Amino acid sequence: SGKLRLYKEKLEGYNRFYSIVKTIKMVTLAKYRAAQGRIRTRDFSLRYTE
Amino acid sequence: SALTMAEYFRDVEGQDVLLFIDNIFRFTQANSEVSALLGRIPAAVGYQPTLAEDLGQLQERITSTTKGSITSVQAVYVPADDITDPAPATTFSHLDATTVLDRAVAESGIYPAVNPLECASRIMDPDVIS
Amino acid sequence: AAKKYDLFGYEVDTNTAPWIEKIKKCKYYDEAGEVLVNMNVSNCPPDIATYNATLQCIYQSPSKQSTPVDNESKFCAMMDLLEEMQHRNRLKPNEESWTWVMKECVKSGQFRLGYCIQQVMETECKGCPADLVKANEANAQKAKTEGKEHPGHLSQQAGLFDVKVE
Amino acid sequence: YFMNRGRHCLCVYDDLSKQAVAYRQISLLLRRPPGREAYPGDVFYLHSRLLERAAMLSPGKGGGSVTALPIVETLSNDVTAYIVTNVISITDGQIYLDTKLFTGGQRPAVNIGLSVSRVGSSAQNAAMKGVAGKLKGILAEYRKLA
Repeated sequence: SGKLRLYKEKLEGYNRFYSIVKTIKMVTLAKYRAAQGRIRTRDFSLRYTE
Repeated sequence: SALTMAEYFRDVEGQDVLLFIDNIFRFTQANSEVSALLGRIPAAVGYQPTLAEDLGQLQERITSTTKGSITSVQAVYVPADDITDPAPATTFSHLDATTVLDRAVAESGIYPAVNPLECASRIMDPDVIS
Repeated sequence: AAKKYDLFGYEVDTNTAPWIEKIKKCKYYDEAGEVLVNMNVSNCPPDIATYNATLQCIYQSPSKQSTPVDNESKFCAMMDLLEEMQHRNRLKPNEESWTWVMKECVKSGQFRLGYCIQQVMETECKGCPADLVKANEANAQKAKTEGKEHPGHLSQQAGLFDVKVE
Repeated sequence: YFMNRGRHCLCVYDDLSKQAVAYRQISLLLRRPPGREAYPGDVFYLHSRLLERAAMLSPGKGGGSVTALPIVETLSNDVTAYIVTNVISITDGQIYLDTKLFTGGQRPAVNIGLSVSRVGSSAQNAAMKGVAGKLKGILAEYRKLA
């Protein structure tokens, strides 16, 4: 019925929102993994800057 | 009665007559108003069980024949903007073209408020149109 | 000689000689197909000999029916029968069936199908008959000389915008 | 008639929804006990006895067959309706058409995720079977990546 379809489309919109957020999660996780190497390469440039 | 007039103009004369109706839903509503009194149990949403046949007879009478032609345009009311209602659901199958209107589109200032995605037409084939 | 039990263990009638005789006596191979249907109804499953007799009836028959039928092909009918026999009955075709198919291809003049059947016979059976191979080669050479090696519109040259896609 | 005579038939129905409506109308006019959506309790039995008549007869019975392709319409993708649920449960698989894909241009608009064939790959030809064995996985991977 009308209310049933209202709730159904609300659920579908929430599912779409979840999928989009999952995609951006994957993107940001890829970027984080790419940039994580800075840890092993940092903390040895600003020695005399101190 | 109006359909009988059009049928006469179609057969006894041989014209291409236009037939505008506003609104068909009132026919089904009126029949439902009296179904129970006649002694017929309500079927669904409160509509009378004989809705399908009652509407189909009239829709079939509304058609183009060999003698003449009838171009019919019928307004259809969708209660609470709920297209799943049995009367519109039955009406969908007795038409060549359907134009669906959206309250959201109307609110957005677009007039006519037409949803092409839900709209349809039979002659949308390359053989008929360019 | 030995009983054969059906899917559910019920026996079947292995006496198919009367049906083979009926097939040989038929005129149009559609009648032979009807006979096979009757055998299936009567629980007398066709055997390799029955299928070969059906193929012979197809080869020797005038046409599919008394009245012409558009796009009829004895080769297609026999290939369908072979598929039904091998896949839906678990029966390996014998050399007789392939020889009948090659004879039909030669009679029709389909040299390409003759080549394919020759390759199939060489692969599975013990080679293809020399007479049939020579007849197929002669038909191919005749077509080449007459100019019917390939269709015409295919040879016709068409550009990107010239192809008249209907 | 053909099935019992060792031949193969294809019965198409368009559509069971209106048949159900007609049966409901008849029952309500005849004062029979209704049920969900006012469809009496015999609707499921009606559809079951209509569809079970489609079968693949055994070799000893003639070898004939009947294939059933009933058609059903869902309102705004309301697949939970009584008739749709009954028919889906009865049938040996479904082919789902999607309005989104139909408008997008995929014609036919089959939605593979919502479409299934309980029979499986046993009904495919050998070459088609082998091709599909890889095609199905390829499509699954493409969907997962998309």
